[PDB]
Amino acid sequence: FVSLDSPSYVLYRDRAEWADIDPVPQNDGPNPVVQIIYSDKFRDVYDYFRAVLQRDERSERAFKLTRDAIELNAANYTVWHFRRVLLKSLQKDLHEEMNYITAIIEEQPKNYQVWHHRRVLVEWLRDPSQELEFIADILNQDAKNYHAWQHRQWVIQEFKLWDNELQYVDQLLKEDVRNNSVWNQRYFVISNTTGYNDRAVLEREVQYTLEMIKLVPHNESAWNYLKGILQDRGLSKYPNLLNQLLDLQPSHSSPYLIAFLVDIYEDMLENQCDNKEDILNKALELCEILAKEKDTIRKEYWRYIGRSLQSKH
Amino acid sequence: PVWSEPLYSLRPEHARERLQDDSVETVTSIEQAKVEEKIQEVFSSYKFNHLVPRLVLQREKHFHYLKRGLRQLTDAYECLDASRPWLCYWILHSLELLDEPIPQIVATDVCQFLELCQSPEGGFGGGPGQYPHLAPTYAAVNALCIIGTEEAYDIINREKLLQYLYSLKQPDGSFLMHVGGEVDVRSAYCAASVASLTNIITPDLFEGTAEWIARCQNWEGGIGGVPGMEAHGGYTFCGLAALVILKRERSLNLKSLLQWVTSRQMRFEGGFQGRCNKLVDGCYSFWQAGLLPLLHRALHAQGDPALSMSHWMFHQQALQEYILMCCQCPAGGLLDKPGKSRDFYHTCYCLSGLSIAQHFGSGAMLHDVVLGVPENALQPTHPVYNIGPDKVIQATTYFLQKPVPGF
Ligand SMILES: N#CC1CC=C2CC1Oc1ccc3cccc(c3c1)N1CC[C@H](NCCc3cncn3C2)C1=O
Ligand SMILES: CC(C)=CCC/C(C)=C/CC/C(C)=C/COP(=O)(O)OP(=O)(O)O
Ligand SMILES: OC[C@H]1O[C@@](CO)(O[C@H]2O[C@H](CO)[C@@H](O)[C@H](O)[C@H]2O)[C@@H](O)[C@@H]1O
Ligand SMILES: [Zn+2]
Repeated sequence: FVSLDSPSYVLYRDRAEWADIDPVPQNDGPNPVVQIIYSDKFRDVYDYFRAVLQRDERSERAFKLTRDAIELNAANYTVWHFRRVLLKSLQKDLHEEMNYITAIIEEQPKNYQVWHHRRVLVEWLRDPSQELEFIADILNQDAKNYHAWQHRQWVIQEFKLWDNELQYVDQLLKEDVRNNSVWNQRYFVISNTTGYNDRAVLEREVQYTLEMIKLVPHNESAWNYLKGILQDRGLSKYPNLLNQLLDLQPSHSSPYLIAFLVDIYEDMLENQCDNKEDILNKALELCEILAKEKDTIRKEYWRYIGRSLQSKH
Repeated sequence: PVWSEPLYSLRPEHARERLQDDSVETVTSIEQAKVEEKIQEVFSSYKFNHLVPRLVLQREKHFHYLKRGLRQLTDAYECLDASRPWLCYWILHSLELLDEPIPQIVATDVCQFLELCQSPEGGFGGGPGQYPHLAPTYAAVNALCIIGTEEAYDIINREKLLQYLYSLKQPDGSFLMHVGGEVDVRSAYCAASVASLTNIITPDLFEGTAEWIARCQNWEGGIGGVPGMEAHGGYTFCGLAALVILKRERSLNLKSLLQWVTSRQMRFEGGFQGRCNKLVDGCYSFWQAGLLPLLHRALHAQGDPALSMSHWMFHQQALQEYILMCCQCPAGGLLDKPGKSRDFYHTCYCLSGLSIAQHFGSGAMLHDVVLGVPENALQPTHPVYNIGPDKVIQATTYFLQKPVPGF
């Protein structure tokens, strides 16, 4: 009906349709702490929300009241729960509620409660037809919104909507190849579809990642993904990778490349490699270089790695 | 000279740590470059050629800001009306870290207020009359423990608290944040924290939880909110701390976790980012850096012979430089980064992080590194609960003398 900012908005204590119920003030005690000096409109709405809640009144007026309470504080999970209880009691039209939550999330996309409310609605309706497009719009405004991506993984997995996600991933990587949330989605999609055991898939991924690295050598996300898709089997298991990284050494170096080399040497030594002494010396030399010059912020970590390597080999 | 102290961030080679965007600009590099430009300006304001005055933590300013907030707040805090126990915790823990005594009158008032926030079904809500929720429950319990009086301890209805935890436990090992609420790693940590502190852990309460948390660790090495999601310092702290309480740290790949968190410290700013390719933020001084003492303890328990006996595995000095030079509000309180508004949340975690960066402890080994004037030294904080270690011992000792509700 009328919003909190509408020129004709009227406080609940002044509404005739609410005169029959007494408001319930908040009890903060005689000597309150962390007491918020609420605006008159904020307190007004909540004094009545408290009355309806305490009264467990499942009514249309209570339902509308929750919308105002939510506008005043969308993080109030108690209000959301009650609104949910009313949605069921009053048998409200869920598609109508979906349009509501859609607008709310657009205004406050980083709020936990709004995303959970939407998930509940989709679960109740068993209808994900609007999800991928809605999330895409939110992400178009903030490509890294954590809740947006989480909701996206849930919908895709729960309703098996994998078909076009890899294309969506490729598009966003083109827009910003440094978007770590997108690289994460990439792993999410592949591990849940083809998996990485398919050597043709793994090769495609390694080639794709290597090309991104050469395009943006200092983009950490690509380096992390490269190690991420190879670590479980063991970095020393890919002899050609070591050589290809070694060639880029001079004309492409960076703490990321040097660090990856140490990771390879670590795994090699862990697998009874040939020329153990030589590999150990190389690894120790790189740890020193990283500690003293190329990655000093991580000096303690690299010294630790140096000592670990020595205690093991 | 005792009146001049060279800083890591002010070394000439430090300029080399500036972002290298490879001449390929994207929203990510542009935002990172903006932050770096501002931080460099800040860093330079603390250097006068070879004269580099000792950094100073503005204790008194922070104290007055905290003292004031503990009683009242402007409507600017209406957005936190469902998180008042958090305000109590953030403020009390900040004062505790600053070694600022808590008046008996204030302590009892806090106790009374948190009592009003406690739900008859168990747990605490965001305010009087609100439904219980694991987040404010975690905050309230910590606050009561910081106060540490029998009065505070006894406010907690342990019987109902345990029943409440049970009412949120899922069969896959995870927990709901509240009835009809969302689930993510934060719930597991909140539950393990309050349950271990109040001695209400039963053999089946956390059955399956450790495995569910391990499933949250991803390809990056860090931990996401739920299985499949991006690694984030916040969820990683929650996951590892919870596993430490459960004594199941080994369920994770500690190697990939260690390498991931150490990579989250920014080479230029000195502080920590929350996830790869995002921005530095003072609050991660705790969420991220706090993972190192936890990892240290975990590896130590395994007999790791390479562990340091004097330092955490991150740049302690650099983190202190970022916090002291870039996260203090002139008017009192701390923050995310220069240009942001102060708030009690950032005040709490920036200080918590500063304390961790200042104090190393493992076995009988103790090594402090207090940058700046000696008065900058803060009281130590427990890496798992983030309240004084003394408070943890006193609380656990007290509750261990009580039986687990209904065994
Ligand atoms: N749970 C959770 C979290 C989700 C996202 C975080 C931090 C974070 O850690 C938190 C711990 C405790 C909290 C207690 C009450 C309200 C919180 C909150 C956040 N929220 C919800 C989100 C809102 N904005 C936070 C913005 C913020 C500031 N610094 C890091 N941030 C990212 C905010 O202040
Ligand atoms: C016990 C408890 C409640 C712990 C909370 C821990 C914590 C800090 C969680 C953060 C989760 C999250 C969704 C971050 C993204 O916010 P963002 O995009 O605003 O931040 P970012 O850019 O730094 O990632
Ligand atoms: O950090 C990698 C490490 O995490 C584990 C869980 O402890 O698995 C995660 O990462 C794998 C990719 O490396 C994913 O397939 C898996 O789903 C995710 O949980 C360990 O198995 C792994 O060594
Ligand atoms: Zn922050």
